[PDB]
Amino acid sequence: LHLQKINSIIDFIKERQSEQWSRQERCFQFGRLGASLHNQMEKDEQKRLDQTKDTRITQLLRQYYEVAHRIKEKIDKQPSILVGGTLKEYQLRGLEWMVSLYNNHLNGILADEMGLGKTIQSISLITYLYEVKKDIGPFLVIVPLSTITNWTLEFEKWAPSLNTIIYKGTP
Amino acid sequence: MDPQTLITKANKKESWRYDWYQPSKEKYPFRYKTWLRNQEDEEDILDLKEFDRR
Amino acid sequence: TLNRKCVVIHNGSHRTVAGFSNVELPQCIIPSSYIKRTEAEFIFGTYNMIDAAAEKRNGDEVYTLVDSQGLPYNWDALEMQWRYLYDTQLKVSPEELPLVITMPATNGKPDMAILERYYELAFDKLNVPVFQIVIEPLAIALSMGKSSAFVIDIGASGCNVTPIIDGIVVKNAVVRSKFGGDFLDFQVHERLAPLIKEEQKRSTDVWYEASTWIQQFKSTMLQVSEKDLFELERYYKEQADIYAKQQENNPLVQKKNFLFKPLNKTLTLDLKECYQFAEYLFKPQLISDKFSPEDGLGPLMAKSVKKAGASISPEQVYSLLLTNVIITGSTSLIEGMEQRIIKELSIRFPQYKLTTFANQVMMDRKIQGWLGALTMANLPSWSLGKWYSKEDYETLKRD
Amino acid sequence: PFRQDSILIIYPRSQTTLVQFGLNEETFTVPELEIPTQIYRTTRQDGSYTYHSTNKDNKAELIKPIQNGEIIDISAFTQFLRLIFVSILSDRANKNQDAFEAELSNIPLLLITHHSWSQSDLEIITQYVFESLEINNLIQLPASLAATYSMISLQNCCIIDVGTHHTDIIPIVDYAQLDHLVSSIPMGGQSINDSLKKLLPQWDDDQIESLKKSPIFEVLSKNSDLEFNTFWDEKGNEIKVGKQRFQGCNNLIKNISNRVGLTLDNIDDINKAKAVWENIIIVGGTTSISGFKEALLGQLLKDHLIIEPEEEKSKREEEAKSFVPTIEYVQCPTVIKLAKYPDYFPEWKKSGYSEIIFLGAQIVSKQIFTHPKDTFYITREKYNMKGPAALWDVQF
Repeated sequence: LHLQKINSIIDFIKERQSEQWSRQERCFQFGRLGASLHNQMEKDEQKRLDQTKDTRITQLLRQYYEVAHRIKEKIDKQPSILVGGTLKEYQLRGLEWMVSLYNNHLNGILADEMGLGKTIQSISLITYLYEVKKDIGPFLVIVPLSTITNWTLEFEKWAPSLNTIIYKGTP
Repeated sequence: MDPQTLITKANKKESWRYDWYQPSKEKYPFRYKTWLRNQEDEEDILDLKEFDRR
Repeated sequence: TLNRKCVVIHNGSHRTVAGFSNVELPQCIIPSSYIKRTEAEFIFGTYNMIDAAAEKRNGDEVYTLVDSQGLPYNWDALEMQWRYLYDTQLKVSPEELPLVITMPATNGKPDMAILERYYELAFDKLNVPVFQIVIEPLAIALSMGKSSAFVIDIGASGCNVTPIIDGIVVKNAVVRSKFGGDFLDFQVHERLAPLIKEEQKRSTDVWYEASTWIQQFKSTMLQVSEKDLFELERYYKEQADIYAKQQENNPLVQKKNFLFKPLNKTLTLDLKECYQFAEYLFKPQLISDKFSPEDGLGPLMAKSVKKAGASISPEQVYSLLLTNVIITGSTSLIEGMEQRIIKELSIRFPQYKLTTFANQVMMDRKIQGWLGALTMANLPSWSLGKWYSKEDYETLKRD
Repeated sequence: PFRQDSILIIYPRSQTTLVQFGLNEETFTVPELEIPTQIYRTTRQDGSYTYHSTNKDNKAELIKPIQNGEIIDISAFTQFLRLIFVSILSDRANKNQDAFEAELSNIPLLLITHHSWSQSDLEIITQYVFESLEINNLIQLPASLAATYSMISLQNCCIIDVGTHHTDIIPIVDYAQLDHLVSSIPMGGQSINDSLKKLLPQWDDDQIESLKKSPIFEVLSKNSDLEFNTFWDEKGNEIKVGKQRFQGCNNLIKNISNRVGLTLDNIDDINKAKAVWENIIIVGGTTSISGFKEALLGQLLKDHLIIEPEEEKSKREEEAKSFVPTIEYVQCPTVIKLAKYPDYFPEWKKSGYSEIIFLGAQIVSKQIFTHPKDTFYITREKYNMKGPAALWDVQF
């Protein structure tokens, strides 16, 4: 009688413990599946000259000068992060245009002739945006070889407040 | 139609009560409430659209 | 299984745990104390009290329900607490469902008087249909698949050491240390006092502080050193000298930082000072000259096993107990604790191999007592526990 | 099993009850049915009760079954469910007439529950759904979990559900609601109303309520630029107002924050705790007040963030004038964040997420009811065996 009381209590205790673990697992498993369901719901959602003249304005609103550059700004002062030099009117106009495009969620391509300070323009735009928004990054820059060290020196000189990670050398 | 009959025609069988029960080993001296199964022998409508948002 | 649902209540000396037998966690964990605010009036519950405590109102005073024996000592208040539990937490008439509650292991004496006060509370006052009383160390051990075990419970009141052999509790070998969680609260406070400015009737602030920053400090700063700390120090020093001398890092110099909120102020302890607090549980002779090393947890465990070997071979009981060591209790969760309890046991019993068991899940040991009672309540047969009915009471009432 | 046309979700709350019958399949739509949570109770000489949708010949009394989220009258509450359920049947049975063989043939029910409901209440409701409404499949989904499942399924998080007269605080660890940590404070949206009455004595209730619901009421932490601004009465009357439109939310925000702090501080596994603090979820009508959530976050940060005290840090920086390493603390939280909303439910984005708990239920119900496994709801099979107690074998 006594031996069986103990034997049967031990049995119930072990069964109860395994039931806990089961419930805990089926729970965690249901949760972890809904994450996947969410991911699929998200993927599914994501999947879901005069005509050009009007389509340009319509697509710009969805994304001529007053429309593409609805948000306007004028910056005649160099960002407080840039030191060791001065700015030019051309660089100021380029930076203002790029800032207006960024405020309008628009991209663009620069076609400067030569030696117009493209690295300085990029540094000024990045430093201004980061000082205004307090959003120092993450930011990605693509620099072709034989120019990595020049960009490194320019970043060290003009903008010590912005650090950079550069991959080079042995694997 | 009669609400009760609407309930009856949709979705197509025991019943439980919450009552005193006295376990046995014959019978233990105590009672306690539980959900017991029963033996063999044991209004209006609102209009949605008012409540639809618009 | 059985067609029933029980109310499971555990009144620890510090926390009270309550819930139904049909779910894996308790509905509530509330303090085993209350504020009496003054026309009198009684506040129960963790947030209700912490709110009222922060109000810092005169006449408000915290009183306790459970003495250091782990036994209720204020039965008028206990009823109010039970009422509170049934009314606001489980939300069910106490008259409907079977009740399962806990008692601590005893030597046997206070048992009958307690059982009577429970009859009066369960029957005369609440009208409970029927109740079981499980013995905490026993239930915890059973809930763990063990019929025989050396159960080492480190709670707020102190350490409770209970050998249990083949489902039976060895009462004369039952041992209750006086130093545990609450003791640690006192020491954390006394020691940190000068950095936080601070250096019954003032129960309210003592309590509120114990329940707020002091609780966090314990959970994040204290550690138990694996080996006698005085020895660890001499060693680390002796080693440190050699690294130094050799050329021309002592681990105890690591610093730990605690943000003390009430003054927005950082408190930094070195690792030694962090180890120091729990050392007192093991070598309480280090606070007063009035405590013998034998009041310490290590000697105590040993004492209790040896008193188990006196039944009613010894080097058999010793072997049984030591292969089924259960470490449990809120305070047993302090980092390093299991290992020191083990080192402390292993050296008093070198001939034997120790195997210890412990719930590794943080929550589950804090409420392992309640978890134990729960697994009793889910036992498949009514014959597995003594169930007191209104009858039993009637018959005791006769002469 | 099962038709998506057939899934029925009910979300009853103190003032109203959101209802939906059928899931859209393309994307989830915000519930369109909103029925006031009340029923009329006529008393028929001989004792018994009868329940109607209208005050019948002014003979019935008005029962409001759910108050402060709690069920205060379980019989009127079940009568209210039947009233909803029947109405849906009638509506569909007219429109289509073959309905009892199609859309109405197997109706699974998902009922969103509130933390405060008794086990006794939950069993009685289960009995009612199987016996009186003769429904065959039932999930009782806690509101908190609906929340976390809508929020891209978070294993650890805290739900702050701001009602009208009370706010619930509900921690979730490992997809489980931590009952012993759960609580509500007797404080909610009306608090804002009350704060405002003190600040604008010469206004009345409808004027104050109108400001709260207006485009120019926000919690600060361009409108903010103007000393005064304007808004329009419920009755079209133009009202001007000064700095008061940036007030009234503070006392509530502080109260919630103090509670959140005591709660999360009693999570025993610090590794869980860190996760919860990084997934704070705020829901409820009040929360749609511009600035509110961010203001609440701001306060939790101000009160609870573990970080070096500024004076201490300022000394250390002077000292180093003669780089400063970060002081590491042993406590959490060192990071506090609101959980990230899913941006891919277009209809929901459009209408805001104050009621996102319901999206939780749309997701769960589709998952559960369009897959074979019957692990998370009560079936007739199960009901026949254990009765209402069947409920506890499918808890999450």
